Amino acid sequence: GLFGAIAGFIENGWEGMIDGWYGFRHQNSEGTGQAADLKSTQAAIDQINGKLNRVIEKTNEKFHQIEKEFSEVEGRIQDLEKYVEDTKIDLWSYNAELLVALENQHTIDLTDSEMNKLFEKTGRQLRENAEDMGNGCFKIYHKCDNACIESIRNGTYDHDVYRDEALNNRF
Amino acid sequence: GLFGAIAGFIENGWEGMIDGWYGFRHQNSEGTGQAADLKSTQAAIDQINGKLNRVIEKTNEKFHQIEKEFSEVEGRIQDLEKYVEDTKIDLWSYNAELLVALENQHTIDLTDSEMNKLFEKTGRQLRENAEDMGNGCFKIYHKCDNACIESIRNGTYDHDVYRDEALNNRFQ
Amino acid sequence: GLFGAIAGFIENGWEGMIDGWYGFRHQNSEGTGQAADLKSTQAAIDQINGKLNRVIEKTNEKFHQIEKEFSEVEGRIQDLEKYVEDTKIDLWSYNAELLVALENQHTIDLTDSEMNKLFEKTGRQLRENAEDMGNGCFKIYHKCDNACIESIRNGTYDHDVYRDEALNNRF
Amino acid sequence: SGTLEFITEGFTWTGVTQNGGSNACKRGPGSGFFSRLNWLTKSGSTYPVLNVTMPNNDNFDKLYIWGVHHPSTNQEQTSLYVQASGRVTVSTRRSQQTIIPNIGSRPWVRGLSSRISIYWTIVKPGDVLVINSNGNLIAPRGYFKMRTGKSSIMRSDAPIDT
Amino acid sequence: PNNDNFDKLYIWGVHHPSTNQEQTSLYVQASGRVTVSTRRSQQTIIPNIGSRPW
Amino acid sequence: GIDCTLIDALLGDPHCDVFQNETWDLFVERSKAFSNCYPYDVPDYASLRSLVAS
Ligand SMILES: *[C@@H]1O[C@H](CO)[C@@H](O[C@@H]2O[C@H](CO)[C@@H](O)[C@H](O)[C@H]2NC(C)=O)[C@H](O)[C@H]1NC(C)=O
Ligand SMILES: *[C@@H]1O[C@H](CO)[C@@H](O[C@@H]2O[C@H](CO)[C@@H](O)[C@H](O)[C@H]2NC(C)=O)[C@H](O)[C@H]1NC(C)=O
Ligand SMILES: *[C@@H]1O[C@H](CO)[C@@H](O)[C@H](O)[C@H]1NC(C)=O
Ligand SMILES: *[C@@H]1O[C@H](CO)[C@@H](O)[C@H](O)[C@H]1NC(C)=O
Ligand SMILES: *[C@@H]1O[C@H](CO)[C@@H](O)[C@H](O)[C@H]1NC(C)=O
Ligand SMILES: *[C@@H]1O[C@H](CO)[C@@H](O)[C@H](O)[C@H]1NC(C)=O
Repeated sequence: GLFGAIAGFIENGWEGMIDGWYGFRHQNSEGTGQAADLKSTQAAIDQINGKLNRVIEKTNEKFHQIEKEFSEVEGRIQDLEKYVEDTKIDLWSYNAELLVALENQHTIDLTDSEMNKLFEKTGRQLRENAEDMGNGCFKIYHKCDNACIESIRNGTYDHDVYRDEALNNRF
Repeated sequence: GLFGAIAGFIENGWEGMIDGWYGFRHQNSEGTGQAADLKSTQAAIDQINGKLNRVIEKTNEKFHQIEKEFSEVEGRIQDLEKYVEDTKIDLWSYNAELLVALENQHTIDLTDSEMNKLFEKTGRQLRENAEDMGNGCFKIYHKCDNACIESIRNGTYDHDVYRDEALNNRFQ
Repeated sequence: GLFGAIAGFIENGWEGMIDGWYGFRHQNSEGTGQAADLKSTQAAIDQINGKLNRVIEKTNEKFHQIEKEFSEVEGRIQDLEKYVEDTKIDLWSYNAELLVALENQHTIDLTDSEMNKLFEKTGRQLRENAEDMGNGCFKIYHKCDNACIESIRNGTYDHDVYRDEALNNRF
Repeated sequence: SGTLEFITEGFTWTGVTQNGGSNACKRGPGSGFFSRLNWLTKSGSTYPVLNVTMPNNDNFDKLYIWGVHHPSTNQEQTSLYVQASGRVTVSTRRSQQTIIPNIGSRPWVRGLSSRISIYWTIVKPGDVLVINSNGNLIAPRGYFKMRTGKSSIMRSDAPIDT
Repeated sequence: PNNDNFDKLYIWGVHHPSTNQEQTSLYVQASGRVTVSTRRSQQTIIPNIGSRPW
Repeated sequence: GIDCTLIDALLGDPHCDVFQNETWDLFVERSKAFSNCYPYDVPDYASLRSLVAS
């Protein structure tokens, strides 16, 4: 994708993440664990259902049309009925191909984006207290127990609390 | 948006920024202020005017066509005339819907992008003299008067001048 | 572009980079040199060829159709033959125009992205040993000979080896 | 259809002269006519009511090409066909065409003010052709085999090449 | 007359006899004609004598 | 076209003879148009109207 997170700096997906699309894995002094991130997952889900609902919205209703199969050779008028219909089908067929190509590219790109956005947000909370290891993981340079990790996941991590400790460890 | 700036890390827009699309707000020892960012505002504007002119470019000119209303039932030939036209209209109607859907997605993402691009440029000028507070604001770790802020806004900020002062404030 | 790398923080292209699309230029104690980055180069090329091949794939095959030129005025039936054909051409013409506008925008944004992705990857390897000068260049704050640069280029750079040296020089 | 394959059938035309020709349509040095059509005229002093049938016992569609002569004068009409007014009727089990010739001058073309009008009739397997005329019939000699497929036609002055 | 406020569809036909004998037997005239018209339209049909397939 | 259809002008219905030898890019037929000459029809009326208009 355009953002280089999914199928990029994040080396692979997690088959074990079955309760969210995006999330966190951690290791700390109390062990390791995993949790889905609801907001980013939900952001991706809401957009994809939105596009999908846009695509499957409102089929056309048609009633009396033209004959499209013929049991006799008739020449000029039939050629035109068949040409009009054949042409119509190729145009719609083209639209169908194009619509899904654009949508799928965009579906792929928007998910890469959400991944990239979650990653960037985590970096910003952490300020100077962590470093991006380049593989979608942050090395946190201070003691950071489960409540601390959870403080990161729920958006209340207070970087100032750990800054002295972390900087001493980094530098 | 794809970049996560507008309606993202920038928590909301500024109804008060009325002479530009993107810009700066600051607080320093001489007080506070606001300035439009000229380059980015113009970057966003030119693309939107560009796309728009492409969109409103060149209607087709048509003259003698077919009848599209009929006062008598005629059958096979009328059915075909009406079907061709109905078909044409549904196809164009589809194209019109798709064109604006695509443009608007693209218009939204490109504007998000310019915000993100402007933000990134600001970070880069500042080097080690500031930190991203994560909400589209930078904390600057040195005394930075109006001429200094303006030096940032006009792209002539010299990070080396303040680095000793700033690093001392950040890490000590 | 959307990413602001090509025609953005990268001030210009390199007319002299003739064996790749993206690459590195360096100056160190042993002089200066240049190398294409194959993974990013190949990434742009594969997407463009995939895309190109999708576009030039499978023309439709048509045989007996309708007359499209006429030597006599005939009125109603000819008007319809001419209107159907005229309509078809304008529709295809719109499709053709639209196809290239979207494709070209997309070709441009994806190449800009590859530039940005290569840059971010370089930043991540360097960790705390370099600073982004803002013009697509990194100032590396340690002695870094040709083998060291190449260690960056081939993705085996070991930031820990140089970290002590670099931080002292930075700070 | 993509082919001109033609199959002669043994029509019997009792009491008329066959193989009419014209110096407007020479074949070699003498008068002649279209190869696939059979210009019927009076025999002796009479032209009987023609009434002939040809069943389609094949399993493909047959294309029959036939015609109607429009003489330029009444003298001509009666000279050829005896009847003052002719008639051609060609039909199948689900189709029919009856054509009455129209006497009068059209613009002089290759020596002739007269004209032939060409019509076609397709007969499907299990159907049958019936032809009934008391004058002015330009008869078929047989039918063209009808195919379906990718064949077409184009107007061009571009040279062919290898 | 159509004194209603909707369109009326009339279905009618023309017989094509197989012989001159049949034509006159049925219709007396040696050649018939059928004309059905409205105030701005007309259809005139001349029947066609001859044998068709049984 | 006022009181005239293009076809009435073409044939030269007298109250339409004002339109003689006239030209147009767009001919406008009004719903109030009427014929006032010998009652007539045109087989393939629509085509004649079309080809003259064009
Ligand atoms: C065109 O093709 C037809 C069909 O193959 C030919 O008709 C054949 O003629 C031969 C010789 O008289 C007969 O023995 C066959 O019975 C015919 N075939 C069929 C299927 O009818 C005909 O000869 C060809 N025309 C010319 C002039 O070559
Ligand atoms: C009706 O008038 C036309 C036109 O004059 C006649 O056509 C001419 O026929 C003569 C005699 O063969 C030719 O030499 C001329 O070339 C024809 N003139 C033109 C202008 O085409 C036609 O003969 C007349 N029909 C009858 C039966 O009298
Ligand atoms: C985040 O998690 C911590 C630990 O459970 C909790 O104390 C804190 O209130 C949470 N933050 C918010 C506001 O949800
Ligand atoms: C940037 O702003 C300062 C303060 O107004 C001004 O003195 C300076 O000329 C500007 N830099 C440039 C080169 O425009
Ligand atoms: C990368 O380049 C360096 C210097 O040429 C070389 O020593 C090293 O072996 C390379 N790394 C790998 C694993 O290919
Ligand atoms: C003409 O021929 C057809 C076909 O054989 C036959 O059915 C019909 O009876 C004939 N008509 C007359 C009146 O002889």
